[PDB]
Amino acid sequence: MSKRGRGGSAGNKFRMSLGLPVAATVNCADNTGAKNLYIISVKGIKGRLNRLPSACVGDMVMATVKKGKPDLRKKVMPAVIVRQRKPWRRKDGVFMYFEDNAGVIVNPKGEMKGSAITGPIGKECADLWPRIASAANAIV
Amino acid sequence: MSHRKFEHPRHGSLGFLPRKRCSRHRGKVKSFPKDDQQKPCHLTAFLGYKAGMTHIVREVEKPGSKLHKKETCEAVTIIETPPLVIVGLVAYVKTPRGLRTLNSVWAQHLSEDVRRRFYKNWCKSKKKAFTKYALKYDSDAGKKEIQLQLEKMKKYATIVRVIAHTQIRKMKGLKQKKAHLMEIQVNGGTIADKVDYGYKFFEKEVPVEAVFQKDEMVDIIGVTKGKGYEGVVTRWGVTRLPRKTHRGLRKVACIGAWHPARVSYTVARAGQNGYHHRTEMNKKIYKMGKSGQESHEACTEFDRTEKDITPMGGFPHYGVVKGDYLMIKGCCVGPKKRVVTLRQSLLKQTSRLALEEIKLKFIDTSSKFGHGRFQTTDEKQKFYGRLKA
Amino acid sequence: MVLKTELCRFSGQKIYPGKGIRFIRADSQVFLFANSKCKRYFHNRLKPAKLTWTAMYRKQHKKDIHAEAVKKRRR
RNA sequence: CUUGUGGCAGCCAAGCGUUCAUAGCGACGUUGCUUUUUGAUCCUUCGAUGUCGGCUCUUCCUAUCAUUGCGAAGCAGAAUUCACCAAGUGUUGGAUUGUUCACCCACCAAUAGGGAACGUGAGCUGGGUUUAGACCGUCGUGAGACAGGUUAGUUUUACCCUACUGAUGACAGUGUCGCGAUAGUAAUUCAACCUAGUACGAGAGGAACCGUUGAUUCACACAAUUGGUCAUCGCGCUUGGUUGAAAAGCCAGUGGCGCGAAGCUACCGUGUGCCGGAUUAUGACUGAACGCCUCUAAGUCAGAAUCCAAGCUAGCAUGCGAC
RNA sequence: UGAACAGCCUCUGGCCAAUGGAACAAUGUAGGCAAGGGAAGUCGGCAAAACGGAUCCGUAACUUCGGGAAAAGGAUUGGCU
Repeated sequence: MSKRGRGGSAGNKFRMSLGLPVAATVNCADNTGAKNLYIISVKGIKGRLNRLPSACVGDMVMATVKKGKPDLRKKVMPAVIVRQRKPWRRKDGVFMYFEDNAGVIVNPKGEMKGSAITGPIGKECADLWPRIASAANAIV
Repeated sequence: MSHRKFEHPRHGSLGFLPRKRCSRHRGKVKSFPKDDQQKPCHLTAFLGYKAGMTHIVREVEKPGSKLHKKETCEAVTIIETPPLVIVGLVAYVKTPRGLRTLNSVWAQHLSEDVRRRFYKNWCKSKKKAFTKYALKYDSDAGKKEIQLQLEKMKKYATIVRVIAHTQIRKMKGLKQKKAHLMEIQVNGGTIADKVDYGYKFFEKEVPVEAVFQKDEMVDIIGVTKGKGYEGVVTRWGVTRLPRKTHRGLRKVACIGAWHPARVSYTVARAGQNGYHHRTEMNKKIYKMGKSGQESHEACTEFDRTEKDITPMGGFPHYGVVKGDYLMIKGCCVGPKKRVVTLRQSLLKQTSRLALEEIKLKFIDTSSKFGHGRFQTTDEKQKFYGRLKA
Repeated sequence: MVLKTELCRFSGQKIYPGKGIRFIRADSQVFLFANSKCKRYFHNRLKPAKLTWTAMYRKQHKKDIHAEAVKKRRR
């Protein structure tokens, strides 16, 4: 029967280049003591046959903490990708890409699970998730 | 299942199933909207030749998603769409075997029109003064013949159609000199009025502005670029077979099952790709115009500065546009230097896609990679030349 | 001419809107590259004065110069 | 072939379910269907039908998991559960095992079930099974054997004929423009916004219809842009060697390297992908049979991801018109 | 050139005969390159690919003390004067 909605992100607004498949290692951009996340799955996606689930900037993502402190370690938490090195296309038509690939660990409430961001945050991420926005050192 | 219960949607549509060479060089729409509207100004289609593509920036307006309003880049196809010489009013009566022409009327003065037309249409590339078309009738015999058709039309209520031809000889940059004869349906009012107008309408050109209104959703139909012969992977969109090495890479594995002793029509294997008739729907006609004596160019300062719609250095492998231009939304089927036909959307509904017009800001008619935007910037580069440039 | 524009932070040229590539750096700086030639230089770590295509070069000459000194046993 | 054994679906209804046999279930039994378990059989093949799995791709099936549209409810909202028309369209990625199967992780509208020589080897892989080498354990006096484990071990041939795919093409000649017979046929799913913190509810909580926008997956194009490609050996750079040097170049099976137009190409770029009718399920009308009454008997209405047009693609080459 | 009887280029000696021409399609075979990601592919990293020469620095639990060891890991390397 029908699973009731909400959670999974929402309808992006663009068509976006997939940069991070499953089993990628991706930087932790918060100061929980975690300093490497592992994308295991994508929270919202429907895929198909043979094709690896891939995630991109602003998406709701499923991640486990690969390394850092043992309290964060080996727990599964939702994450939002804050940066990806693969270009994102804005409506105006400029292509924006980031230096590194990073996500933060996020609470199921969509509030940060981390004390503060480091580095810039995509405008897209802020719109969808306004509590990542209010944790932001920088919004570009 | 039978085997592996992890199943995929089928690669390559069955509604785009025979991927094969088009019968004619110009797409021909096999039906048209019904006569229900304004008088024979309303041709249901017009023809042009795909000049290339350019780009336009337009300042949106919507509210549903997060970002809306503000500038947006867009791809637009530029098509040269010269005014076209309508040769004749043809009487097709509907029959219970579909439409049947009773006679075809040809203009009173053809002597260059049919003579440029003739290296297909007939054959031989204007050599010894030959390739023959019928010469104009006895003076009152031919006029009587035309009016005999009027009677036949006006008793069974004929679906009025027009034979026209594309005068490509008004263009220069496109190396073909050969007019393409074609059928464009005439739509409008009552049978008596429309036919009467149609006789007078072959004695004069029809421009771009008189067949399409701006903002309109127009279905664009052409024949795709010929690619040649192409693999399964680029014809049906099947996966490569994955291994380190493998005796077939770009291949499908199995093309049926043992008991039906016959290969399906639906299984994916190689063959011709490109040069296929295709319809691509619901294209916003942003702008219609022409060099000097239709359009201005642009309105100066903020609107935009005047920029000719050709890119400097001309369109690759086409020629240079210095005539009619038509801005039709996004991609358009075909290569360049092929007939593309525009035909009004069958789904007259519109609904909300654009609806509202969306004032032309930038053209991106690109002269860049270190310079450009006509005249002054070109002069700046030329300043760093002069005596060897 | 153009009234809405960006500016290439390498090659100097005006970048049309709906054009170019913008690098977002990890320290939140924005670098504007007109085309693929512009951005390759930055990635490779070219100073624009290092004769790239000759970006932020273009500096003034002087003239010729005297035959004086530079070791030639005078005082 | 058969259907014990297996799977699926019924009939009866003692009970369960606060009450109340039948919302949802259902004992003791009992009737079917299927070949989606496996045997039984030896009918067919051993002067030869290539095993299993996976990789890939198709078609079909419905006993339909989802979605479309509906009828039940111990359906207040809502989760959820039941039944119907329906294969139109989806039905997943990984970890491990040769295993399909299995079992987890994790997404999700949904992660249905089955078949097609146990679909699929002149398409592959060759990991399993199943040779020759070999190790260990057990059994054996031994040789050897093992429904026990373990490792390494050759995948031949299409150019014939058909199918199918595309290419041409002789019927007065020569050629055009049309017509449209018939065949193929397509869009999919989701979230946000609004509705709405509303209906509903005691509260906790908490919709959908409609209005709006984009995504997801698929399909069809195109190079504006953007990204990729380099044999423009185009330009620059660089090493070794070679023209005494200079200059301008040659050789290194394309010397190497940085760039590079034009061309091609990427949900690694963009844009686009149709709406009328006829009906189903199902609720209905009027209304008998059955003076009343009932969706039905006659007549009849609204109605679906359906179907057929519309539309789109082949263009009847053995249909035809006008010229 | 360089450790080189390595490779590459050339001398000297020896061929110019590898059927020739045209187009240079798909598909093969053989050779390269790919943004972002980085073994998620697959029975399995099979080979492609990367590392690679040397000088200096640095060098492990362990060990039959002989080794591992070129462990790992880094930096350096031209023309010319």
